Amino acid sequence: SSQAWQPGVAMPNLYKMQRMLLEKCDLQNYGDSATLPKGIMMNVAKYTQLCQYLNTLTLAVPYNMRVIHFGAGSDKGVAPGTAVLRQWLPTGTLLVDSDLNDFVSDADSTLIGDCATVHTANKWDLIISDMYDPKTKNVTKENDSKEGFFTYICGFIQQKLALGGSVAIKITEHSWNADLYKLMGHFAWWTAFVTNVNASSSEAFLIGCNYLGKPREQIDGYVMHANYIFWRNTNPIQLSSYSLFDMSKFPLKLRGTAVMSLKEGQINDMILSLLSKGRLIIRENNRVVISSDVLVNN
Amino acid sequence: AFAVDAAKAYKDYLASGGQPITNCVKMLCTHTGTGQAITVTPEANMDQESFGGASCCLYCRCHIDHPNPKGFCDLKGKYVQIPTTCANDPVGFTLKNTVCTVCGMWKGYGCSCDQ
Ligand SMILES: Nc1ncnc2c1ncn2[C@@H]1O[C@H](CSCc2cc(C(=O)O)cc(-c3ccc(O)cc3)c2)[C@@H](O)[C@H]1O
Ligand SMILES: [Zn+2]
Ligand SMILES: [Zn+2]
Repeated sequence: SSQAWQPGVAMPNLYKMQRMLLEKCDLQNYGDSATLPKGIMMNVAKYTQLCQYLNTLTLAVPYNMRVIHFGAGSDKGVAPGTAVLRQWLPTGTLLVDSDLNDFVSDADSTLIGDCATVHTANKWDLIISDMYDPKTKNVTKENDSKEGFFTYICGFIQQKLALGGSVAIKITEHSWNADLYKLMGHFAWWTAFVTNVNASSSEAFLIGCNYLGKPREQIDGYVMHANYIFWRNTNPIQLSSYSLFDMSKFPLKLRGTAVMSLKEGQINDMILSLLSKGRLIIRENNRVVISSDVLVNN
Repeated sequence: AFAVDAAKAYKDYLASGGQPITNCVKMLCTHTGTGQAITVTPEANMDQESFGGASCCLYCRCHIDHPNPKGFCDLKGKYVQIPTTCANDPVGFTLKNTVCTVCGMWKGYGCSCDQ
């Protein structure tokens, strides 16, 4: 583990190519903890390592970058992950966050309620989700693909992610969805990323890098989650907070990526290639308008 | 003429020996920053910790209205630097102290315009 000095560990490509069957996840280092810097909370450390890993990918970073963050409230009413995302993102990036429960936030704008009540007019450059329902982690029954908020997330990616944009969506052994894995094949590249501070847990972020709006690759989502569990089961990851102590190169690079508005007939292989290298965003550049549905009754 | 005075209510509860507001969001940073009080990214120096602003605002945290006509919050969406010796009560600190308008440091913990 030269891995201990990385922000985390990504699913190696050879594990993606397997055809494993789903097993129960049994982590060697389950119940260990990393020692966090004094007074630093798990969700700050976790989002910091996630952003540090995203720094190594070909993220498109336009002027007027637009980021939306789902599942951003804590049980203490604040938004630690949102605070890390604002630190990471270029000054002036529009950041909207949301959560079922009320919380106060550093985001430019916040919507409270089930994520299915959230509507936006515009498309987004980067979607981050931390949503998780702890009722799913019941070990006593079959681990099938889950719907709930994952159904919203897949719809939201297909309808509201700009071409070239990227996603990072939290999953676990039991909190996962087969269509979301299938959608990873609609990006130029994908992985499952485990932060070193939370390596004792089956959580990972499914990261889709540079959205292409069409299948580049055909992915069976039940097989790929089985492959992810197999990787985790046979590759213990040493807990580590090492990367948190060097923040000198943390901010996301201002790449000034080009934004163009194109009808879908104009997406040729040359556009696709620019999307694939993080050099192009395709969406409009109008005002960002969002809203929340309110049900009225007595 | 009635207005609820939450700033005074929190200072009074600190005075009687009450536990400060917790779970202010402390950031990872280099601790080689300018040291100014309220900034767009963490700017803590060797003697400071950096916190996400909204989590350090009394009015945000207590879900009450901000005391000015505009209604605006000048911490939300920013980062506030707290002296490490005061970081047990970031809300109390920001409420009780004042930012220098010329150099941007805290009056009394970094402002050097007065000698
Ligand atoms: N449909 C939705 N729409 C909008 N937001 C949603 C939706 N679904 C979930 N969220 C939000 O996601 C955010 C992250 S869950 C983090 C988490 C992790 C763990 C763990 O593994 O240790 C345990 C619990 C937990 C334990 C006991 C409880 O009683 C409640 C939670 C919670 C929360 O703030 C949720 O509100
Ligand atoms: Zn406030
Ligand atoms: Zn001064």
